[PDB]
Amino acid sequence: CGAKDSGSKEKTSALSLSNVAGVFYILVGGLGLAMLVALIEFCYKSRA
Amino acid sequence: FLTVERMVSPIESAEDLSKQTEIAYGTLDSGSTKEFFRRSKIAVFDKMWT
Ligand SMILES: N[C@@H](CCC(=O)O)C(=O)O
Repeated sequence: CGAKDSGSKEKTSALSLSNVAGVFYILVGGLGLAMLVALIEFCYKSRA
Repeated sequence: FLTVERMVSPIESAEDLSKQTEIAYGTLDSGSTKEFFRRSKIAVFDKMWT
């Protein structure tokens, strides 16, 4: 068996990344969506 | 954090002494505890005696 939680304890400590990891996913999704919107707008406005 | 102030000891499990080296530990000389560590074959206790 290998659960074996020991050593430094986050419970006595900060928020881990796993507690706010959703915000980073939303942020990178928004960045990708913004680049995609800019690319489709440029594709529309170009070739003429 | 500035409301609740839990302490937590660094050697809670009583086995961490066998892995850590920053905390020294010993027993009374010429006593039952020293002989217990000297003779016990339990792996963790063997580590402590070593
Ligand atoms: N002093 C006794 C018992 C250990 C103790 O002090 O608790 C002995 O030498 O074995």
